[PDB]
Amino acid sequence: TATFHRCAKDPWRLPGTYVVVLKEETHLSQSERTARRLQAQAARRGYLTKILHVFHGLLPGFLVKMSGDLLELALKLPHVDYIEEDSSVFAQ
Amino acid sequence: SIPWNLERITPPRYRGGSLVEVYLLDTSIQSDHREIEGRVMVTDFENVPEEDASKCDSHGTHLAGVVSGRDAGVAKGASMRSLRVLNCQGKGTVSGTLIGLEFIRKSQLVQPVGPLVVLLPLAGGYSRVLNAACQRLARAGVVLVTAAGNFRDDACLYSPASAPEVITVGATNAQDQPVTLGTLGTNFGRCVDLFAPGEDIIGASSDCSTCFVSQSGTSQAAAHVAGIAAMMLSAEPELTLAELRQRLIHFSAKDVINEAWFPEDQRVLTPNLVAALPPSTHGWQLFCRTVWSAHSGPTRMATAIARCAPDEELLSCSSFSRSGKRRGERMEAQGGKLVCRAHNAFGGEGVYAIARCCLLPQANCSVHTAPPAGTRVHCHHVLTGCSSHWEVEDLPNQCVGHREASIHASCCHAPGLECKVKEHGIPQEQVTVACEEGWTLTGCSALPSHVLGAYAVDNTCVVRSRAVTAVAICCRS
Amino acid sequence: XAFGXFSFA
Ligand SMILES: [Ca+2]
Repeated sequence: TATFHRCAKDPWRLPGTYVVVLKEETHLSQSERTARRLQAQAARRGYLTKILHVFHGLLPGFLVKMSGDLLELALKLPHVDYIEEDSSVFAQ
Repeated sequence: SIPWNLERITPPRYRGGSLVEVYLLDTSIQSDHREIEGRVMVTDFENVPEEDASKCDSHGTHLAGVVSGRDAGVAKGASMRSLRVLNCQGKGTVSGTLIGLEFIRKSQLVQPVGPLVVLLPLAGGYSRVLNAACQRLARAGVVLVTAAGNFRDDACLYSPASAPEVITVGATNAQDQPVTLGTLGTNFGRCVDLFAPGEDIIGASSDCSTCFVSQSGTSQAAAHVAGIAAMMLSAEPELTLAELRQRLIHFSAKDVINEAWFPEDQRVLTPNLVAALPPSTHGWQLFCRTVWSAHSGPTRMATAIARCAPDEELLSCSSFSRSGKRRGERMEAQGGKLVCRAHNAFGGEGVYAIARCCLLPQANCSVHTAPPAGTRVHCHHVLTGCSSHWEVEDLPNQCVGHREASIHASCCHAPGLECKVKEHGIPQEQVTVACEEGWTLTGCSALPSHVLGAYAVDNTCVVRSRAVTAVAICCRS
Repeated sequence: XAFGXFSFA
């Protein structure tokens, strides 16, 4: 039931970095585990990943640098609510 | 000598922010500028993308000065903290902005202070995650003020502008008109909460420690509101976000924007309010606001929902479609709280549900419904609102509907509350009826020849048609 | 402006 989203304004997209948002009650220990599980499943497929940040305090989840090839895999991880591709913001 | 903008936000009768802290998410800032030195703490939090020094801290310094600058600021006292989420070219990321928002919440948990106002002078396209983080940060009790965006476009298409539970600010110029500059200019539409001065706004320049520059933008506009909010929270620290939003609206200049500048369909959706500081004149008052839903879309069973904040009561509910292809609206309960729901007709492009949400403590409000009979129902308590829906394809504390329609009355137990009903009819594109000065419009509906819809605009009830009669319900202590 | 930055570009 987990879904993917990326910016409709195409120039503002930033592929290769993704925000993985986990379900609301997920605990920090679980977020960390889910990121490692991801890196491991990716490595078995020959893909490098980098976990840039683990989110807690507002949303649980993590920020990851990886090929988009891995999105089908990531959406199937336990606890995942949705995944959003990073994108640009600009001073107004 | 007073800058046009600081005069504009000054109310017609008048006489800060130090208990309050304002966070700024922006470029780096020149913290030693004499406008702001000693008032701003640079956190040295930084999360910015790589490029692809005077100029680097230009944007941020100006806004820090607008908020708190000693000569040209709105909230001349206030304490500030800055996070760097925009690079030297003024570019950031959604991920970086989240990390910043997250940093603010963590700081707060570790060393709690008073009320927080967060200025987000930045925009990207619609972001599910960014809107969510903002919402969550708002529910934790933090006030967020953001720029509508500078694209002369519907602000709902951008984040954080579109983010639920946030004060979103568009920009007006010295003539109180929406800023438009070629293909760029203020955003507009229903996600904009209000406008504020945002053209030719003088403030601190990072060129030199005592220099000044005029800059323009919805960031500048939002900065005025953060300042106004810092002052409002200093005087009344216990304000909830909803109470604060109702105050910004109530104390705004009304019907001062010429709505011709905006696209035809966005005029009705766009609030005609220019922010201002509260007067010296202020005892309890009835505050209400008009809340437009997202458009329902064209599905045959489509519904649009307009909701109030948790601490507000829905006192009335109307709807509008541009075509007039409409099955009306109803007030229905949901998580023990009433919402405004509107129904699309078969073949309609969609409809808006339009709530009237009010701050009314001690209210016990309920709904009284009657099925098709004309159709009538009363509070057997004061009537604050009539709604009506039908299931067919075509056609004294009392509501009256069409003989084929269901009719719904919003009835409240509110002692100390007086209401009256004012009617007006004519032969007609628009009919109009206003509450008397000092009264608050609680409900607006059309007497049942083919109506497009009805909506409250401030304390004026507007009925739109293709012998039509506008009906306003007005209350006060 | 690209995109709406620094005073309407
Ligand atoms: Ca909003």
